[PDB]
Amino acid sequence: EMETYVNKLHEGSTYTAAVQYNVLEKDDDPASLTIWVPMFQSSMPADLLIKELANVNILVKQISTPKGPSLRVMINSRSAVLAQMPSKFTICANVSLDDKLAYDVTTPCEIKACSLTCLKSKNMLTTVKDLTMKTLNPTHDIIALCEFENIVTSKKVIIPTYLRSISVRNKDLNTLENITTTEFKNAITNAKIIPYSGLLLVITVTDNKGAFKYIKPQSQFIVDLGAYLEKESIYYVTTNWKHTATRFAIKPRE
Repeated sequence: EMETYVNKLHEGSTYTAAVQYNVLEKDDDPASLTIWVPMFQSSMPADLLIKELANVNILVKQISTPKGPSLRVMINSRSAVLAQMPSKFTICANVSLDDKLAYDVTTPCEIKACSLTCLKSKNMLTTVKDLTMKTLNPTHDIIALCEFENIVTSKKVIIPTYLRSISVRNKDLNTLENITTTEFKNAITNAKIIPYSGLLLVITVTDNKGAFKYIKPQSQFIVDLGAYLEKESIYYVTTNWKHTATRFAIKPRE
C-alpha cells in the first residue's frame, strides 16, 4: 500500500513526467526523505504510468560533493516503460532529507507515496534561469506569494518565490496595466503548485506581453519552492500544506 497522486496539467498524449517519491529508510530509527526524478518525457497515459512508477525499488547513498551533502539515488524496475526514466541521479541532501542517514552506504527505502505531474513537453517549459539576463538594467523584481494553510494546525504560510526582474517605464507605474496585464493576473491567480523539487510552482503563460515579455506563449513557467523547504519535511508539506492562493508583488529594486 502506497498513496499515489496524478496531476494532469497538460492534455497531450506526450507530456513531461515530473515524479516525486516520499520514502522511508528500511531500518529502525528510519530516515525520512523525498526524491524527485529528473524530468523525462512519456506517452503512456498517466493513470497507467503511475501504476508502473509505484512498483519500483529505490536505494539512496549520501555522499560529499563540492556543493555539500548529496544523495545518489538508484531506481530498480521491471517495467519496460521506465527505460524512459532516469535510474541513477543525484539530488541535494538538504532539500531531500527531513532529518539520520550514514555516508557512502547504499540504503534501501520503502515508498510511502508517489506523485506524478504531467507537464508540457520540455520545449514548452520555461525556467527562472531562462529569463535571467533578458533584462540587463531591471527596475523591479516580480515575486509570486504562494499561500498555504497547514490543514493540521490551521496556520497560514506564505512562500515568496522569485520569478524574474523587469524594467518598467515610468508612465506604466500609475496603473501597472501594461505590466500586470489581464493575462498575467489570471495566470498568477490560477497558478498551480505540485509535488516536485520539494514543491514546484507552475504558471501558464498565456501571452508574451508585460510581465510575460520574452516568454514563449503557452509555455509553462516553472519555479522552485524547494529552496524554501530545506528545514521542513517535504512529505509533511505535500500532505499537510494546502495551496490556498497565489498573489504577486512587483518590488522596486534597491
